[PDB]
Amino acid sequence: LSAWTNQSGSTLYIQSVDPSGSLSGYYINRAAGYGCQNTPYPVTGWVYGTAITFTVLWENATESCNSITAWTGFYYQGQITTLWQLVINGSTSTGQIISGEDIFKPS
Amino acid sequence: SAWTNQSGSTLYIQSVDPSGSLSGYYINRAAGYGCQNTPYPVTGWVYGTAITFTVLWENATESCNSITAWTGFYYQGQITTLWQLVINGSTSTGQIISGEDIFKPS
Repeated sequence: LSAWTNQSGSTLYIQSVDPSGSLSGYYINRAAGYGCQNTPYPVTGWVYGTAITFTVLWENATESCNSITAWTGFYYQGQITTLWQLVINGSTSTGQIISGEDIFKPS
Repeated sequence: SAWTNQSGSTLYIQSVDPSGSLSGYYINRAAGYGCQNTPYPVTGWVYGTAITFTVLWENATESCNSITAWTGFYYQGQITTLWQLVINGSTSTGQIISGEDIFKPS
């Protein structure tokens, strides 16, 4: 499979991209200061030429962080540059949606 | 379940796995945009009131060479979301287009 590590040490493990552009994978979070680190969380999304989206549910057999992330970005010059948005369960305001930028390189 | 936003676009959720895995189609009716009136594939996650979904702007009818991802929550009978749209062949995060959609039941 096709592994991509960001500036924070987290890795996207792509298992499959169908001819439809449907992506399936798993993701290990190693970002400082976050729960749900060091264990697999499921991935879904889309691949369309150099454009990509993917989204991780922060629940697996062992740990839950009660939330989801969606990444949106693009493949250029051997890296996937992404903007991500993180929404917590029970949220009442878009002001509570946390955001940032991730750069993934092959690993 | 069907959800229509302020621009008249509808998210058609067909299933939610026990794992929270979301599957459906989406019909874009947003003025000024291509890929209107035809169903696009949806994947995503639900976690209590938290929702992400992503639409590939490719089908057999019309292609717009791009993908949108919505991140949002269910609150007071509506889904409030921020979305990000990335175009095939992009070279800067400046080319990513963004906004807010509010979805109510249809």
